Amino acid sequence: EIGASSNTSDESMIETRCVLNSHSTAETTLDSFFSRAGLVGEIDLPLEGT
Amino acid sequence: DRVADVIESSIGDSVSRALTQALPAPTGQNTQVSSHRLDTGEVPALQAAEIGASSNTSDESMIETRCVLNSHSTAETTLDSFFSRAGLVGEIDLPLEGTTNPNGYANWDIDITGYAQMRRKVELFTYMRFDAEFTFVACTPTGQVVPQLLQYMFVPPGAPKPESRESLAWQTATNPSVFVKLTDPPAQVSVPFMSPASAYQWFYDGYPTFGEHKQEKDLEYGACPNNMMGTFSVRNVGSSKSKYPLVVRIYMRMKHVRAWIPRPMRNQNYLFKANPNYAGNSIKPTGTSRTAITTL
Amino acid sequence: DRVADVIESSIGDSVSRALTQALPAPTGQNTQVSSHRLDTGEVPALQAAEIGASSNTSDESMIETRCVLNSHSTAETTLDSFFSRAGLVGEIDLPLEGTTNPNGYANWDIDITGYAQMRRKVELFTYMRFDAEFTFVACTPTGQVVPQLLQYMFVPPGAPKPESRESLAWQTATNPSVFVKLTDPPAQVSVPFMSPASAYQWFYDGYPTFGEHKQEKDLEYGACPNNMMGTFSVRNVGSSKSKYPLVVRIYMRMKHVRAWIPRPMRNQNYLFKANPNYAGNSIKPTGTSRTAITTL
Amino acid sequence: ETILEVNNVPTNATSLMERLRFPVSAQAGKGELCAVFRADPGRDGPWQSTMLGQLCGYYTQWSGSLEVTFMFTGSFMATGKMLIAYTPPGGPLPKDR
Amino acid sequence: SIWYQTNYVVPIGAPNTAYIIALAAAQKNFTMKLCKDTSHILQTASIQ
Amino acid sequence: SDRVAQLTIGNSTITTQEAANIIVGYGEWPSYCSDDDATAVDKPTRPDVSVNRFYTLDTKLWEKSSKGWYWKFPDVLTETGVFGQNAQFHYLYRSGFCIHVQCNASKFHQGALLVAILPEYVIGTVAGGTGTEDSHPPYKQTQPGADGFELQHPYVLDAGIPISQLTVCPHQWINLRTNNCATIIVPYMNTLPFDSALNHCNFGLLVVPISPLDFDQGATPVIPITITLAPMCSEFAGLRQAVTQ
Amino acid sequence: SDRVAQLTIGNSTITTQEAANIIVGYGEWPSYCSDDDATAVDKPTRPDVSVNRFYTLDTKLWEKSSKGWYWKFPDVLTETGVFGQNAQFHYLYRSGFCIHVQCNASKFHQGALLVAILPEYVIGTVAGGTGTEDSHPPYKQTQPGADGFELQHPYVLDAGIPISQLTVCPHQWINLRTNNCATIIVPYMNTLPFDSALNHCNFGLLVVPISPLDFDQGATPVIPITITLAPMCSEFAGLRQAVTQ
Amino acid sequence: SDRVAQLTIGNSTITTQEAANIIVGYGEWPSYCSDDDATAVDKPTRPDVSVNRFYTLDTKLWEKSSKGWYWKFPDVLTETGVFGQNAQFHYLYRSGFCIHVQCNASKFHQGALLVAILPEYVIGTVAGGTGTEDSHPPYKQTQPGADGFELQHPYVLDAGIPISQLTVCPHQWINLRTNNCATIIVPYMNTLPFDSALNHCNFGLLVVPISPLDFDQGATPVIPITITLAPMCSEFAGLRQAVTQ
Ligand SMILES: Cc1cc(CCCCCCCOc2ccc(C3=NCCO3)cc2)on1
Ligand SMILES: Cc1cc(CCCCCCCOc2ccc(C3=NCCO3)cc2)on1
Repeated sequence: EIGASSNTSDESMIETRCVLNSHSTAETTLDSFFSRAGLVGEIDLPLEGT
Repeated sequence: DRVADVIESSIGDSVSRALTQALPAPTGQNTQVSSHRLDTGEVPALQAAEIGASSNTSDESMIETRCVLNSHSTAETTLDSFFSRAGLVGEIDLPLEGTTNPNGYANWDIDITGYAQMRRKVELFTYMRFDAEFTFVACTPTGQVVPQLLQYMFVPPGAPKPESRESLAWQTATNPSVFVKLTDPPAQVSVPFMSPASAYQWFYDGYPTFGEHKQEKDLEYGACPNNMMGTFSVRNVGSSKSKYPLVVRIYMRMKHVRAWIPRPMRNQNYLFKANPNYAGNSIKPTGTSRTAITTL
Repeated sequence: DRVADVIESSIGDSVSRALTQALPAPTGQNTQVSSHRLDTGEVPALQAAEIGASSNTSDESMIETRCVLNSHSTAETTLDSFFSRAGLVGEIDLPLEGTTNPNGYANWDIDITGYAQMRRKVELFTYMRFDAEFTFVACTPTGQVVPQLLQYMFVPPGAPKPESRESLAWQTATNPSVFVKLTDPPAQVSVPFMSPASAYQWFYDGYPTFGEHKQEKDLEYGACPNNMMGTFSVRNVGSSKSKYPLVVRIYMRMKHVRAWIPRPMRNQNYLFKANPNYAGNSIKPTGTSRTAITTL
Repeated sequence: ETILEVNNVPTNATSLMERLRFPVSAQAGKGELCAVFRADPGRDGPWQSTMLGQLCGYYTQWSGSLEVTFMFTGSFMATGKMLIAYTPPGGPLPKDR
Repeated sequence: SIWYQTNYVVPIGAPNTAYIIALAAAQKNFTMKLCKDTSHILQTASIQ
Repeated sequence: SDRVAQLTIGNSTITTQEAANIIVGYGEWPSYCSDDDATAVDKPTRPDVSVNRFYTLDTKLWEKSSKGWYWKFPDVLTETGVFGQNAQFHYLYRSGFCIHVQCNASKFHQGALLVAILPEYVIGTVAGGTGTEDSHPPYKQTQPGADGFELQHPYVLDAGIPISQLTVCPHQWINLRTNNCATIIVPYMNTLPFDSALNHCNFGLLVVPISPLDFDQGATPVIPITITLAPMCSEFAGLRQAVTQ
Repeated sequence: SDRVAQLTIGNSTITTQEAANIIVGYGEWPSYCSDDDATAVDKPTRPDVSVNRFYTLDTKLWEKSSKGWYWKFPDVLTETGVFGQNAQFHYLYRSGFCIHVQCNASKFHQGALLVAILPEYVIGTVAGGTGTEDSHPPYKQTQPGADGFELQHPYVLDAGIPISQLTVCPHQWINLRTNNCATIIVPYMNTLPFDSALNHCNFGLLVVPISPLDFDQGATPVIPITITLAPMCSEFAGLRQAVTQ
Repeated sequence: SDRVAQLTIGNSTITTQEAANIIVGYGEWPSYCSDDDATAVDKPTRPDVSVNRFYTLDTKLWEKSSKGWYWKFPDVLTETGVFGQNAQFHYLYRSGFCIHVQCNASKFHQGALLVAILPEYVIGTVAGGTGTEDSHPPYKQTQPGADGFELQHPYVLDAGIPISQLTVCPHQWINLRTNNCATIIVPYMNTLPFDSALNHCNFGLLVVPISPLDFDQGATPVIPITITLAPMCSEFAGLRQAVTQ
């Protein structure tokens, strides 16, 4: 109800081992996510047409 | 306070014992002067292959040797030297009239096990980690260069695979695509080591699903998802018939290579991709044959 | 070097957490002066039995109390005080004419669960460790003292149990035997805590064999071998008829007692040894009964 | 956290709001099964209703623990105990509690 | 899988059936890589 | 900060918002066997998380007439999980337990359960009524395993002992107006460092309605009682093939 | 001090008076998973002695015509012992192995077996002889478990690869005139820290007669080959119910 | 010290004994416009207490079938109070808001409302059903002012967006068994320092029943929802005559 996401940690829900997470979060930045060319416009210049 | 057997208990030792060390070997080992040796108790020549180790006998122990300063390099024998050589791994047809790929587009399942030369080299090892340089050589079946525009698009597994030349998927808003004319030099691009595993696996002795594993499903034996990198799609950019029959050859050059667990080199002709099947009735000897062991 | 979860891993902690401590209590706790208390937030009287703990409310919190220096001893409430009292645990008959034990000898299976008084006291606890003083009172059924010589012999399990008054076993070359006249004061001897377990077990919820556990064998439920100390054999020393009818009463006085896990005191009449069986149709209330809760 | 359409069954366009929550009611037996679903977030199914599932569609691979908070919306007077269970790979959908 | 540990109990005068709402997200050790295009959706008639 | 609680062992977490504290049997946390308390010389297994975790074994229905039930322990968890396996494969077993009995109702229901741990809970028989016949309780009654067993004469705990005094044992009550669960932590109790999980049951768990369940008609009539428990400091030795009994 | 040896794990001890040293696969002793090599966050089980011990799985009869056999590994030990259990109950498995293959005869018999470890031993088919049919080896052939499986075309190891080169794998020979057993210690080899003991077989054990068995008539004609092996540093995680396959 | 609360601005005080904390939109308290974030050179008005106070704008009736409602903001408070005036008289407006949505019932009722703030809440149309007609929502639907507007397709928030994901917005729930009011404090959010309170609505307030309201018959059936809100740090500039729209 409060409006906040559960802050419960894995360690509190099960006996956990130790893991050294070195996975990068670089590819999740806005620039990574958006700096990808994509089609946004198409223009026709036909010979015969309307 | 503790129970002792718990205090010694080496359970939880993350580091491996080793037993061997990598030493520098830029050149071949030199030969040192050897002299005659007439003695008992010392037998270099005698070995016991049963042990499972290669004979450590030196040239110096088998003959009186001179001295030679071997400065021959061993550089060309590194994995990078051996593997960083572009080779054909894929071929895609985009004919005008046919049953293969009309409509003007194709979807090549990214799998390098389709061509014998490259396949055998890599199947030398069990695991391989590396980046690669993919080069795409396009032209007509005659080998003629034509003023045509293409679009190559890497489609990671889970992404919408194009269903037609005008598929919406070609907007390639997040996928990486390449636009090239056949008149421009072959397109080349750099690819990283993508895969959830630490290395690509040429051989996966197991299944990937966890089911019943009946007859029909024996199709999945040896199928390791950590190797299915997705598909490579290509189309002539437009909304009308290509006008020219095309062909694209995909060459791959591995770089920044790491390889593990060497295996016996392929012995029999290859038959299918990701499947070591061999021709049971045409099992030929590893090599040539003579008429007698006492004659050349 | 290690995996951490192995370094903390408290697995192998031999010592118990405790949570309670034994304090000196030679006398009853004294009462200290109490005065009126009219306040909020503090409620001694209020408890929550659900928790499983006894009310810790003090007299001082329920009434204005004076001061009393309680010097009443608690010595007589120790296990040794309570248990170190000789009591009848065995009775053996050696009649002249009869079906019980003619021939002039008997074998009493050492089991103290045969008499109600002593049995109930010990069944107060689940486990008990102690030494004991066995005293043997012999005489005729009339209570008359007679010039007769007896031989008592402790026969540990596995030792040859005498088959007759003249059994070879009476050589008692390694067993401990006692020779006494009925005219001599009752024989008394000191016995240690023999048993492979750390304590005798009044209740053993389990079986001792590991088999099928069918109907016929339900006779073995609750039978714990760590309690079967062997048999006590007695004979009139000789090769001819006793000449006098005898009776031996075995009294046991526990000493150097340790007891664990108190249980509810026996509620229904006892029926058989080492077997809590009760009379299903004669299940009586723990105690007396009235006519109404509003009348004495 | 975003609403996980565990109850991704209804489709009447009138009952679409019904997917946002599953029921729990006074049972009679013991250990009755309430609901079930895949933990896979990038897979089709309930996760597709969540912002997480949606953002996954944009990436080929992922890694990490996931959390699913269940909020009970019954009356203050209603009590109850449920057992939520995550069954790791290889384990077929548990037949009973 | 969600099971009834005991049972949904209620007094007289209260709804015999109620609902649960699930809210889900990723934990702190969560990360993603190698981005592609969402499959889920693709439209139909070129946007007017 | 006392009516709410969370128990977490292995990969299991129990939750509760109407607890009544936690009892620790005879005031002692489960520990592993001392190096001088032991005799068996072979080095033991201590599976840890694969066995020390919560197993929700069974549900009973509390009714206005219920007499009460009991479960013998070491046994109850055999055949179930990795714990059960180590118990069949090994001769010797040793462990403590965290027992969490749960049962809830509405603020309009009423009743009270006595939840106790009775070590070496030897069962008796009615002796054929007259008490002349020396009958004995069957393997089905002495070691019911999960599913437990219902009492027939709770007043004497089917063993000739007053239940009125059962509270001298680590117990706790489930009074509906007050709480909805019992939590008792039991240490390993035996006269030996290890014993067979198969032929010996270190203790029994009693769940008995002392104040009958009651409620006006119309309120949900199905009030269940569920038993969840977790081994603690489980240790095994004496490895051989797997034996059932 | 090299032809005699004693291997002791758990409650098992192998003895030998005609050994030929010990091979340590790729020169590396089995270790546990690094805290930075792992991903699965749950704390694992390390049963230790109850699983890391010698299991003598099977005996084959060596005959003057025998082609050779193989056993896929992770698999082979399932269904057997406490190891098998932790493997069915847990999703993730990890472990090394000490493989001791034994076979003896008299100083008057002769023959030579090649004992090798081939990681990721993928099996192939004859492709219907003509090689036009895309057949695939059955669950019975790819994962035979104990009892192993006999080769049909050893020259190519039923996979189109020359056995003549199988020695680039941790191997050892059993030459009757010289020794009577092979001992190879294999470390965990995979591209992942843990994997499923069920659908993945990290490697296969090949026992092939390269120099045929022979002897003059009258000498005991029953020359068996027995496979004994022991897991090392077994670790499990991902607990659920028991799954067979 | 968290379920009770008191909000006081100007000459208004809201009280509550079953709150669920306070949300602060995007974690930022309403502030005044920086001297370097602004462009309009005229010195602004900051009426303070006469405008920054609680206005209890309207009451809706929650019914077992209710779809949900929304109110566009800047707008909602026009025409009402001194705030409304400064908004008509001035071109430029800027301000944050403290939104307190209230709705109570008995411990015997049940239901759950989602209360969220969706910035730039652009409304869409069903496009004539077939979706071929390019219809557009009327001034009556886009800017309903007080009285708000009822949703017709809440699942997509009448804008083709999943409500299931509406929680990535400053929200809060009103779960009857738990609380009876939502409190969200929103800072000024726009791409400009000031904008017109008339043609632009910085955000919309959504109040949607996700878990339907229900109760046994006989309990008061009229469960209202009231919206109370207060501007914070209201600033105005660009004075002219009073304009309505
Ligand atoms: C731009 C652009 C780039 C591309 C193609 C990128 C291809 C990246 C390929 C990486 C391939 O790694 C492999 C590993 C294993 C196998 C394999 N095939 C049979 C089993 O193993 C094949 C490829 O397309 N467009
Ligand atoms: C000399 C000499 C001494 C003796 C008799 C020695 C007897 C020592 C007896 C020790 C008994 O300890 C017991 C413990 C338990 C039980 C028991 N009976 C039912 C289950 O528990 C009986 C005796 O005989 N001769």
